[PDB]
Amino acid sequence: MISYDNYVTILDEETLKAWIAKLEKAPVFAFDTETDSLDNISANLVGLSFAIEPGVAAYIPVAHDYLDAPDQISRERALELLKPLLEDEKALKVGQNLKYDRGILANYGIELRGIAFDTMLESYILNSVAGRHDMDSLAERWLKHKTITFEEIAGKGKNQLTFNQIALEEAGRYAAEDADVTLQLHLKMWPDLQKHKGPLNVFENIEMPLVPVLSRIERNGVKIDPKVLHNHSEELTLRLAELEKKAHEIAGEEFNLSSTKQLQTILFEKQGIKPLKKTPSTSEEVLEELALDYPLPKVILEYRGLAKLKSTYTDKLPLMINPKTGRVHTSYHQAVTATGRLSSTDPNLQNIPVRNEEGRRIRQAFIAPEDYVIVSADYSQIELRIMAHLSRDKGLLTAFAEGKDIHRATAAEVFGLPLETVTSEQRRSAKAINFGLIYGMSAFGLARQLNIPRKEAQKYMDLYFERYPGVLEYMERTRAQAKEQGYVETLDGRRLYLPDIKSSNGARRAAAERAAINAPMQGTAADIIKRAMIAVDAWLQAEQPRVRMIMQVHDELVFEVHKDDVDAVAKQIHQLMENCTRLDVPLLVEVGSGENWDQAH
Ligand SMILES: [Zn+2]
Ligand SMILES: [Zn+2]
Ligand SMILES: [Zn+2]
Ligand SMILES: [Zn+2]
Repeated sequence: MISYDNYVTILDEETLKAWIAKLEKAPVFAFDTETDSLDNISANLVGLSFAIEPGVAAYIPVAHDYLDAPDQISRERALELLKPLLEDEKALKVGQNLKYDRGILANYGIELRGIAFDTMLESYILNSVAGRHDMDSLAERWLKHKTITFEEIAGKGKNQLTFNQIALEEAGRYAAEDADVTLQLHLKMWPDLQKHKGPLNVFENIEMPLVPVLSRIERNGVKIDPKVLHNHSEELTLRLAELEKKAHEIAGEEFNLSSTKQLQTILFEKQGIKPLKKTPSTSEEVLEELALDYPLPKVILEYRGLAKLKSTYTDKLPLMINPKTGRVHTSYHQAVTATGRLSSTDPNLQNIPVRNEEGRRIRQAFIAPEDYVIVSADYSQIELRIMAHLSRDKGLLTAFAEGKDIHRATAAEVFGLPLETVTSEQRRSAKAINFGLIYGMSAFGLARQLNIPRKEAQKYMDLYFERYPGVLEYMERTRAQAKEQGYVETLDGRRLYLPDIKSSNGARRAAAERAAINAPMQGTAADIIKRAMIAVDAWLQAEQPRVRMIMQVHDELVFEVHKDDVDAVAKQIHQLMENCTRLDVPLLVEVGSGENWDQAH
């Protein structure tokens, strides 16, 4: 194991000062904080750990307060001695998920600068899909060393200990090992991150600079009106009771709204075709098929939809209000998606229905504080613009070039008719293709979304490829380079490794190919969105305007802008986002404002 002999436990200033001096001259050093909580805004710093060299690390406990805890350097004294080093941009730090530590120090008025390396992001850029990018998985994968787990020193369940309760030396082993391991992981990973300029560029100019901006976004939080969320809940309880009555009324007797059990014996037993509807789902939905004429399945649909949304947002959100800030602080995960896109949880802002009335009501509960307004800056169909560029198709490119609706423009070409006369059915068909292309969907899968027969979908696709040849070429060239080199890249060099590309397996290899076409567009959107965040944050930081970047969901950045600054600020956000990112993709940023996220959205 790791004993109390491996790492020093700093209990006196003199020794801390000695270490600080060595740290000032180290080329890089692993830094890490221990706290009494995962909640960043309310966590108290319990200790700090540093690693100057592999095997040379220390734990500085400052707030262990269990029964008879030995004297420790006070948190304040330790922080005033460490502050210059932490605030020195020239002092390069390495750490596992530094976003977290930057916030903790910020709880003490300390601005963690020199956030050079994050082993989590190191691991993520090298290969996003290689596995989990947490330190335990990292240590094992790269160093064949199994780190002391948090559960090993803290325990489990409700009776788990918070860091300040753990014995100094136990805390020390765990803490100092993390710092040590982090530095080693960096030393193994950093050299590798250089074998390829692409990943290197992404890591250096996209992922790393994003670290403190995510911290800032998460910590700013978002204002949610619990009252509105509650009224919506009550009302929803009423709509569910009514919708259930409407179901019982359409048929006879009572029943749960559970298919393949209660519905089959009702829906098809009163005429309809035997197969149910898998809640497999976004391809086969016999419930909404019947919905265009049959009334019952349509209400079972709307019932369940509201049922999920209520327990998930209406009921959960108010419970997420942080007592300290009175705001909701979402958790962004920077090293989770295969494509490089930021994901979000507690709450998962992306799963809030976009085109739906209830989802719209959810957003209304995201409000701007007094004298501020919510401002939504969105990249209009960036993934489709990226494809226009990646496919070098004069047609699409010109469509975006002259501000025409690419879905109507696409339909006007596929079906061959004036742009003014393209009907809604045509536009919806062209749209299904356009968005079907990004996800690399097969002609049969396109038919499943448009309700047209197979080969009619194919007829639409061949016509598309004929009118938009460069799209097929891009698609063929990407599936090609995916097999040849086992991965695809984004414009910035971000890589998605496709291990099942030459799978010899049917669907598994098919998925790898879909992923091959998709990732370059999704990944590029991801990079751009990240570059805009860094760009906008830099301006926020440098110019200190009356604005807070509060969210990032899908392809939009949401802020709180002071009501009297809305115009100047919107002109400025808009320029940063579409002129200070990639100058190659034809970008457009839709900026909107309102009293809440829905109005600005
Ligand atoms: Zn940490
Ligand atoms: Zn740690
Ligand atoms: Zn998109
Ligand atoms: Zn513009």
